Amino acid sequence: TTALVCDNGSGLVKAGFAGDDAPRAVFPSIVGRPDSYVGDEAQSKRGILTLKYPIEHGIITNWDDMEKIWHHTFYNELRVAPEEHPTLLTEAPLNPKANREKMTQIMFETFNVPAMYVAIQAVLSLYASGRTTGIVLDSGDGVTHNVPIYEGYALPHAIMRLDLAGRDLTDYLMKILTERGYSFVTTAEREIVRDIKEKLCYVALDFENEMATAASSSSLEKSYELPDGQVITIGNERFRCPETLFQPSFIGMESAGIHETTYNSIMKCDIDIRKDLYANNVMSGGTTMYPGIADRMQKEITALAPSTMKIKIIAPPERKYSVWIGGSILASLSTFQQMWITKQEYDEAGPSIVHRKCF
Ligand SMILES: CO[C@H]([C@H](C)/C=C/N(C)CO)[C@@H](C)C(=O)CC[C@H](C)[C@H](C[C@@H]1OC(=O)C[C@@H](O[C@H](N)O)C[C@H](C)C[C@H](O)[C@H](C)[C@@H](OC)c2coc(n2)-c2coc(n2)-c2coc(n2)/C=C/C[C@H](OC)[C@H]1C)OC
Ligand SMILES: Nc1ncnc2c1ncn2[C@@H]1O[C@H](COP(=O)(O)OP(=O)(O)OP(=O)(O)O)[C@@H](O)[C@H]1O
Ligand SMILES: [Ca+2]
Repeated sequence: TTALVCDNGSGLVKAGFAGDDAPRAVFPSIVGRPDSYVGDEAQSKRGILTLKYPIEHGIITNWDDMEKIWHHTFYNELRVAPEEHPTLLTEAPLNPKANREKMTQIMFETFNVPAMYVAIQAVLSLYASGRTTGIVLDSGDGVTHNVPIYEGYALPHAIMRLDLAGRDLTDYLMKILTERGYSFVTTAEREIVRDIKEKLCYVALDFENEMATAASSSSLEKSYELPDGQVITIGNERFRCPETLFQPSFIGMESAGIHETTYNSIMKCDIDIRKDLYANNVMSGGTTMYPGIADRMQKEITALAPSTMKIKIIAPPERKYSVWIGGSILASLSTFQQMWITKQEYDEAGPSIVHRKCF
């Protein structure tokens, strides 16, 4: 009867049981066809399968394939009967109301859960840091958000979204390396470049200075052993790739960078709470894992913020799993149990009960 927590991401599903300290199931958010394969099944049968991604920039957009992902989660990964477990699902900031209603309809009508809830991902990450007030930078495979939160609740009018995250950074590195004369095209090759990104990339504190260092010495060069044993060496690509988060123009996007969106979000909030936001900037998601990113954010926010405001960037080491962990905590609390949408409540009112019980 333990509650389930399923954190639905653009790139990865993280799922498990409330009270656990990490998700037991982490698998790609992919459905593959030459009947259909889900997750690891679809990844380790490379090439001959075309892939669909049911979650696009954080939002569920292919509902039938999303049902396959949920089926795979319950039955293949966790080995549970959904009808025996309250289930907490996560959603993106600013998820449409009709989307949350559809998630609810599916959980009750398709999976026959006894109870469910939908929580905002960035909010859960803040909780996982021990806070109810702060501003989260959540950046994953598909989307980046800035979400200011006060006394446990997101401030929707101040949320910012950037459709630039980990997959765009992998694609950019792939482009750079393809131009330098390497062959990286297939989905197996995408996996290699993702790995190079994750192992060798970092955020420069000062991008101009770092470009000058790389132009004058070999001290920033790092090597990477490909799957056949041949070696690739990169230098300034290491920091040019994630610099895109700060300078989206690198991939031809007109948007403000993540430091500017963070500041703009704080400036949309009541002046009386900004001190608390500046002192509680929490990073969440895999794309915040780059070495150097917290220090860079600290500098850039300091440049924009009023003088002497204490700026604090919190970068939890567990931040690849922060959203999930926040859900695990929330769903375990005694005070939360009154908050579940029960099947009875859903029968009484319908799927639109979700607006009165969730955000
Ligand atoms: C009830 O919800 C309301 C409101 C109605 C809902 C609003 N929305 C959803 C809005 O969108 C909301 C305002 C609110 O109260 C949310 C509260 C937050 C979930 C959260 C609650 C507190 O919860 C907390 O403050 C969370 C923090 O605990 C501590 N005690 O500070 C987490 C840590 C700092 C880090 C981890 O220990 C670390 C990451 C790691 O440690 C080994 C770890 C990984 O998994 C976990 N820990 C884990 C999984 O389950 C648990 N931990 C768990 C299960 O229950 C507990 N912990 C209980 C902890 C006691 C805490 O008090 C100190 C707990 C009350 O506070 C930030
Ligand atoms: N060490 C790392 N350095 C840089 N990027 C990383 C690292 N580890 C993981 N990533 C990237 O994090 C992304 C996955 O993060 P996460 O699980 O938070 O995203 P998601 O929830 O699937 O997506 P979204 O939140 O955008 O919908 C991938 O793009 C992955 O390459
Ligand atoms: Ca996510």
